[PDB]
Amino acid sequence: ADVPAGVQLADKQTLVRNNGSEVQSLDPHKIEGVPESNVSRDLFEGLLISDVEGHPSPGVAEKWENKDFKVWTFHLRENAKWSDGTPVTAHDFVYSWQRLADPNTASPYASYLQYGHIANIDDIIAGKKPATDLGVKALDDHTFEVTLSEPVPYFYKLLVHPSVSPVPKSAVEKFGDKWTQPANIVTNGAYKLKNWVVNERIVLERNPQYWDNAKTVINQVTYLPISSEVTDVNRYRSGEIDMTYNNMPIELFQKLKKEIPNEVRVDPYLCTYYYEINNQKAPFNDVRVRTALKLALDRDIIVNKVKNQGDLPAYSYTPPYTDGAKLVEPEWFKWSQQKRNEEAKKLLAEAGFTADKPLTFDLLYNTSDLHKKLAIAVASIWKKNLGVNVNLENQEWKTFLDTRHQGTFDVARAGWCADYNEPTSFLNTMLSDSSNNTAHYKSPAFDKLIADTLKVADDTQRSELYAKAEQQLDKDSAIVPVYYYVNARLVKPWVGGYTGKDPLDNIYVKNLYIIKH
Repeated sequence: ADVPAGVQLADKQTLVRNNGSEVQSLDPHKIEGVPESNVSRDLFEGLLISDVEGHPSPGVAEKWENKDFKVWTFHLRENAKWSDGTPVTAHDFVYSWQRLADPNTASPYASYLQYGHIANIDDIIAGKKPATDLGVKALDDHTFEVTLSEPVPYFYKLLVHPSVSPVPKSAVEKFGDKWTQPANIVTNGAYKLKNWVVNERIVLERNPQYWDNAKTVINQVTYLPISSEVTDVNRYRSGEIDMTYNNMPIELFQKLKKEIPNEVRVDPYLCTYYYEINNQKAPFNDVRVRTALKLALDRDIIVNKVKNQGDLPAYSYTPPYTDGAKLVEPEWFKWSQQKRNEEAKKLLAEAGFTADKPLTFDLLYNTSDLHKKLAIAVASIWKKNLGVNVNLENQEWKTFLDTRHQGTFDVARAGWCADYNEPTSFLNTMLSDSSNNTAHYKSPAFDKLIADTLKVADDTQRSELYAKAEQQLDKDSAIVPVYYYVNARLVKPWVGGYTGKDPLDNIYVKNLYIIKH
């Protein structure tokens, strides 16, 4: 943390943050969501980290170079250590990236190594080559060298993500799936795990071995798992919580902007809220059905009337303000809702559905006040505009994500946030073979457009290709885009160091501080 000259620090440097739900895991190779990553950034540090404004910056690597954007060499700082005092080395990175690639680990982010195009990853994921063939090596204890199969000028931007953080081999091998318990875990970020009570709290304490420990100010941070945005706001206003999670309740938000304006933080955020259709399950394998659902949803009602929190109606997967996005707004988005409704009714009528044999399906969402209220609104809208019936189903976060990977669903409430600011952070998740493809969308045309982006050495050709890949996704109605999120949350006046400038919202508690109050 960089405490401004003249700020008076509180005697007690503790923080309580709501984290939206109980985490899937604390193992960097078993996680894929925002709540998981929130805790992961305090505990495990990779090659690079985001600074307080989101810029990729030195993490365990103090400096790095690249040869033709294909061979990347990372110089690890000599004093990077784990919480047990042992050195973090390039061997840790070699083991960890191999463990991420290994199919036996079954990471949801195994494809992150495909997104960076590390040599031999496709064969490794497919079981054709052992994980030890991955294009990574330790040239010495403080030098990690990554070899890619093609030039990737933005490669280093990927490296702030939890999936490419180091994990301690000795703890993993000795304790298996209990390596992350407080008595066994070993961490290399600013914090260490103190307590973990499922569905109650995660408590982290400063890690004195952290190389940058002298600049850490907060001594203890607690992450809560509250999925009700109403309860989060209530426990923030009671004094328990210092920073809510960044999902705001429809019940209270308008009142909050009038009651505590300065605490309501609203900043750009590279995330898209959408309804994820399971493209492999009939009748959702029919484009007419998916297009009808996409067109009949009234984004103006949802975004401006039922939610009204500053979000922008969406017509694509990649947010249009992602660095490198130059998207073509489709003609259907400019039409009137009535015109979209008739086209939708027409397509479902064409698909075989009638008043006596209507389309009925499930709408799965993770337990939440906000998602439940939006799903009820969406159900009413679809009922009124298209005559379809939906059965709402809530599931807790960890179970919800497993369901989407299993494909045991029809339509699911979804949100994707960028992991690095470049359109492929979104687009790569729709590749046929992506470990993140919960839409179960498989388009050889889409795959080809993205493969072609690194075969050119020009930004304009790349942007044009991303635009066409989005048009392909749209023509197939792989998803139902709803809105581009804003990052809205409450933060107490005494929490310093939170700019809201990072569109990825990669917060590190090591950068915050509590002002005397």
